[PDB]
This record gives sequence, structure tokens and C-alpha cells, in this order.
Amino acid sequence: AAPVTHIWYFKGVPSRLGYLLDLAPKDLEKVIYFAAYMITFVDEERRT
Amino acid sequence: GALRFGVLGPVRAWRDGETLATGSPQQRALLAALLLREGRTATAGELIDALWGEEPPSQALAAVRTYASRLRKVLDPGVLVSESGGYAVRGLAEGALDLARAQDLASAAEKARSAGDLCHARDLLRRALDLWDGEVLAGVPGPYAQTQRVRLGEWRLQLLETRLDMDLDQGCHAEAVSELTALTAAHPLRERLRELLMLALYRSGRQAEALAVYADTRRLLADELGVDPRPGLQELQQRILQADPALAEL
Amino acid sequence: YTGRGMLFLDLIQEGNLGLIRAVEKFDYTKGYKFSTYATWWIRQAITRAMADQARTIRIPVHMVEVINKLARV
DNA sequence: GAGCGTTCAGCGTTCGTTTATCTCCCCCTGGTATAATGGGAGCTGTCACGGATGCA
Repeated sequence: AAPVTHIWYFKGVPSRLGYLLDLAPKDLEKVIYFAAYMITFVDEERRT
Repeated sequence: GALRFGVLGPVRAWRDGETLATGSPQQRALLAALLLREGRTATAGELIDALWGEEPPSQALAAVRTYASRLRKVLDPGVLVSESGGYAVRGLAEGALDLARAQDLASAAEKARSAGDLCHARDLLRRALDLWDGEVLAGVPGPYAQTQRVRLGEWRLQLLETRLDMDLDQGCHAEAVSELTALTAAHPLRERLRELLMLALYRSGRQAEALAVYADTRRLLADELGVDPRPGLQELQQRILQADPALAEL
Repeated sequence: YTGRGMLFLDLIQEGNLGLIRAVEKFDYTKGYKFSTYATWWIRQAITRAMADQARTIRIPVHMVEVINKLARV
């Protein structure tokens, strides 16, 4: 019903997770396990 | 009210001497298939396979249920139990089945032989053979009944061969030749019956007729199978040819 | 009801379903607190789920109530 | 022809069949009305090596 994330590709050595999104592993632990929010998108043009 | 069952001829049942209407051929097939397990439950799969084999009708299971219900109307309540989705016959007294009655007499006869009571052993075998009211499972359709006809028909012949040996051992040669001529006509390929006949003929002094028995048999087995008689028949032939006195002493 | 083949956090979530049931069937016309009404529904949801989800080979709910009854006696 | 001799015949005559009806327990679901309102709990000590990851 709700998507999940592969344990292999994140939560491992940084040659495989890779920082493909510029986020620390502590940052990732907070967002995907429902402890902190992320701003997935901003209407930066609207705001101006 | 004592139920008795007959399977050594047409499938029959009696209650207090009155003959019960065992029904259609398929019901006799079902009853025989249930009687021969001696109280062990037969699953619905085994009963379908017993009646029709590899080609059952698409609604065969409902037919089996119909036959089972009708047996409950003629048999006493509680003998035909419904268990594990199948049926079993329970609560019969010991020896209520003639097959069991025939089997019990045969086991006692072996003990009587081991105890040396050949006269009682002959009588026990005589009482046993009288239970055959013709062809076992006569007129009963289905593949399962077919296997029992051959298996139990052979067993009758095996008991028959043993009785003649005991009769011949007591010197009753002259009576045995008459019955054996009918038996060899019905069972021409059974070499053991011809072995007993030739020995009986010699002890009845009919050596020339005994040798005549060898000549047709040797030709007949050559004609149908191309085979010589077994060594046991050959040695017995030779002992007549050697005029061995040790065959005539009981 | 922890330590019976169901994880402790899993028990909370199933009981949580019982709570949302209870509020739809509760009203002020009865002169009683919500706490007394709720606990019946919480216990119902937890014990039914325990019957329906603990064992690898599923056992029907009425067989389950039979075996724990005979076990206690 | 006498008297009975074999063998189709189609016809009944219900018994043969499989196929159609119809009555019953496991199994699943819903519901209890005093008040009850944030876990137990099991750990711990090998050893070296390296590279990520934190922080003075």
C-alpha cells in the first residue's frame, strides 16, 4: 500500500548509498523512519 | 438378528436365516469392497476406484453416497459407520464372514497337520471347501472385484491341492482319481493337479493311464506355451519308470 | 498479552483498531465514562487478532477459545 | 406333418445406471457499558584492520 526503501541501497557503506541525494545517513534515518520532515518541493517562482 | 455375510459366492447377507436384499450389482461391489477390509475404513477415493477404476463418471461420488444410504436401509443401524468421509462395516461378531470362517478353519488345519491329526485336518478342509457357493464375487462388476476373484480363486485351489495330498497320504487313492478328472478338465494348465493325479493313478495301479496323462500334457504345454513340464513332474514320471517301491508306502 | 507469538508493537496497532470502533458506538446518553466502554472493545480486538494471527498454521477462532479454556482448567 | 430344434425379434418389465433434488455443523463475524490512560529487560567483556564520520 505504501512504498518502502531497500535496506541494501541505503543503510550501508557510502560507496553503495553514494550520497546520490546530498543527505547524511543520520538525515536519512530521520526522514524514512518518520521522525523528521523533508521539503520534497518548493514553488520558488510563486514565492517571488 | 445376527448378520452373516457371504462373499465366497454371490454377495449375500442373511438376518436370522432370512435373506436380505443386497440390491444392485454396484451395491454388491460396494459391500464387497467394504467387507474385505475387515473393519478398516475405506476412504471415498478408494471406493470410487474400487467400483470404476480409471474411468469414473463425473458425479460418481454422489452415486457412491446413494449406494451407501441404501445399504443402511437393509443392514442394521450402526453396522455401516460413516468415518473420515468414507465408510466402514463394524460390529460384526467373529466368524460372521464366511471368508473369515474359511480362513479360521484353514489356520486350524495347519495346526492339526503339525499335531499329526490328519483325519480332523481333512474334515476341517472338507468343511472349509463347502463354503464355496460357486464363483467368488459372481456377477459383481468393477476392477477391484476382479483382483479378488483371481486371488481368492487361486487360494481355493491351493487349499484344494493340500487336501488331496492328505487324502492320498492316508491311502484314499481310488476316491481321489474321480474328483481330479473334473478338476483337470477345468484347470488344464495346472501341472500340480496332474502330478497328484499321476501319483494317485500309480497307487491305483493305472500306470499305463498315468503315463497317458503325461503324453497329452507334454503335448498340450508344447502346443500352447512351448515349454516342458517342471522337473518335479519329470522326476515323478521317472520314478514310475524306475518302478520305485517308496512311492507306494504311505 | 505480550510474549505470545505476537510482537508487542503489533498488539498496540491491532488494539488501536478496537479504539476507533468504540468511539463510533459511544454516547453521553449512558451515564458512564468512556474508559469503561472502551476497554471491552480494546480487549476484543486484541484477543481476536491474537487468535487470527499468532500461529503459523491458522486455527479458527472457535477452536482457539476451546484450547485456551481447556488449558486453564 | 409330428414333435421338437436353433435362433433371431422386438417387446416388455421392471431393475439397471448416473443424474437430479433436498436437510445440516464448522467457520466467520459482532458485541459486551463502574473505572481502568506511556513496556519491561537484557545486556557487558575476541582481535585486528580500515574507512567512514564526527568534532575540537
